Amino acid sequence: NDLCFTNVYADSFVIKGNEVSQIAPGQTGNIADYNYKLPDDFTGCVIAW
Amino acid sequence: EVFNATRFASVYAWNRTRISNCVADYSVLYNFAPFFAFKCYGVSPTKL
Ligand SMILES: *[C@@H]1O[C@H](CO)[C@@H](O[C@@H]2O[C@H](CO)[C@@H](O)[C@H](O)[C@@H]2O)[C@H](O)[C@H]1NC(C)=O
Ligand SMILES: *[C@@H]1O[C@H](CO)[C@@H](O)[C@H](O)[C@H]1NC(C)=O
Repeated sequence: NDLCFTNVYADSFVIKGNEVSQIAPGQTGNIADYNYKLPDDFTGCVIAW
Repeated sequence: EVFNATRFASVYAWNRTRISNCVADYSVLYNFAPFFAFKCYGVSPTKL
């Protein structure tokens, strides 16, 4: 709450349990490679509930 | 034949197989297992 950001992006998708661990910069898998690749120099937060 | 086995020996006697004179495409290794931990140390899985 003490930061000022220029643009904020909120990509939302429902996915399995282990693919929650899959999503991270510089990762791999059936989803991380062909469905959703985060940029290595990711500066942000991912959220799973 | 290292992932389709049925009796992966106990840790007290770790079975060790040698892989040579062949071409390795680890996508078969990927699709034969719903992976839980792929911690590689000397080489990164992506460009393997
Ligand atoms: C470790 O597990 C391997 C699974 O592929 C075994 O390889 C097989 O061994 C059988 C004989 O047990 C061969 O007939 C077959 O061609 C294949 O090579 C390997 O033997 C096993 N090693 C030990 C020490 O258990
Ligand atoms: C090899 O794997 C397939 C699919 O997981 C399975 O149906 C088959 O029984 C396995 N073979 C042996 C010898 O365990």
